[PDB]
Amino acid sequence: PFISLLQGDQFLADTPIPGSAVIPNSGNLFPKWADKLSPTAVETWLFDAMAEDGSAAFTVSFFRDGSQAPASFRAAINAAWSDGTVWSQHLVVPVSVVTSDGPDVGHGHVAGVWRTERTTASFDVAADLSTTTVVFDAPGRITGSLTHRSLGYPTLPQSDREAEVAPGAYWFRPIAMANATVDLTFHIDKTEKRMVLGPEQGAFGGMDRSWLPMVWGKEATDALFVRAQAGPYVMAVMRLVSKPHKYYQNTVNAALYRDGKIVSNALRSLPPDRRDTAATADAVRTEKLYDGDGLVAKYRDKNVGYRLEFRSAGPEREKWSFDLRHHQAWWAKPTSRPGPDGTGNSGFVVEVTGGLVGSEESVHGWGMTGEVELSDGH
Ligand SMILES: C/C=C(\C)[C@H]1C=C[C@H]2C[C@@H](C)C[C@@H](C)[C@@H]2[C@H]1/C(O)=C1\C(=O)N[C@@H](C[C@](C)(O)C(=O)O)C1=O
Repeated sequence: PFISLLQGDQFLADTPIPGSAVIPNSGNLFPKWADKLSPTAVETWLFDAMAEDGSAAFTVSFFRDGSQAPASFRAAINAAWSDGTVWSQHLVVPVSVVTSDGPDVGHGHVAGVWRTERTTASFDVAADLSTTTVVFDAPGRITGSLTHRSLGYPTLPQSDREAEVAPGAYWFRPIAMANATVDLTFHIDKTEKRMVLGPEQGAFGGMDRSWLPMVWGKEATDALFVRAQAGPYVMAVMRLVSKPHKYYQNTVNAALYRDGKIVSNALRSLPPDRRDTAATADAVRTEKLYDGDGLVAKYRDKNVGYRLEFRSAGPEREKWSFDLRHHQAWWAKPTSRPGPDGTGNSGFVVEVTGGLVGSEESVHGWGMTGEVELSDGH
């Protein structure tokens, strides 16, 4: 069994060391810093779920973050209920272990455990990526499980370029789209609250995988996470805008599906003020929305949502445009000291409208966005 076990107080490398390479056509779920963790690296395993009607949403990111040592191991959890309740906590643990069962380190049954030597948070992913299980055992905070049943959407990167969300930085989706179940109990500051999404309620989610050998905050001014479903469309986005020292490089790893077929493999992020028909490659344009309905974000950008315009370089030259409008404020935290330069990290449940450009299509759905703002820097 391949084992990456990070524990104690000597798990950090002395210098930034390289991580292992991208494995083509793989979830890449086994850690890229297997034995020692680079002090500037971050590895992320993300699992989420939301109700098909936006009545509930849940996301957890399992982190190994070298830069925030000693507290490098963390399951960051966010939960939202349609009645307005939100719940956000980190489970900071001293042990993070990931194992992959089988001879092939890129295609084995993976189990991750963020745990004390009481807090247990664990994930389990089938070797064929068909299913996941996430289990929380954190008495007095969160207990229960999340599961994914993959819908089998094409998703895996076939090359280093397809795994990138920016040069040398990786974010992609080992499971693009899954039927999600949730059966969780949260302790609200002693009161308990349930979140239950059964296997036939149309709740959906995915599994995202990321790793970076550099601290990403020093490289970006903007990060946008999206997962949304509207009618036949499923869309997932990780878009980065760099710092001004790289001239606001616009990068993305995104995908649009229609009835489970990938219709935009969007590894190109377009200038937000374009709305043209050029398409030499599949692409997505992310544009902050300020007009119309939607809760206004609180920090640097007072946006009511985001427009996502996907383009296909396929022969039909289709474009799809969706408006993702802030429906429920999920989380909101500063990413800098307050004031005129202040920035933030905001999560929303979004209402989704739109469809194929040039058609009568007008679909309706729900999703989540994570909208991160970072300082422009000296
Ligand atoms: C929901 C997903 C995101 C908000 C990601 C957004 C952009 C990513 C950039 C990428 C390169 C690294 C990765 C770690 C970031 C990810 C990130 O910033 C996360 C994430 O995965 N979970 C949250 C955790 C959160 C809200 O900050 C918290 O609960 O404290 C969070 O802020």
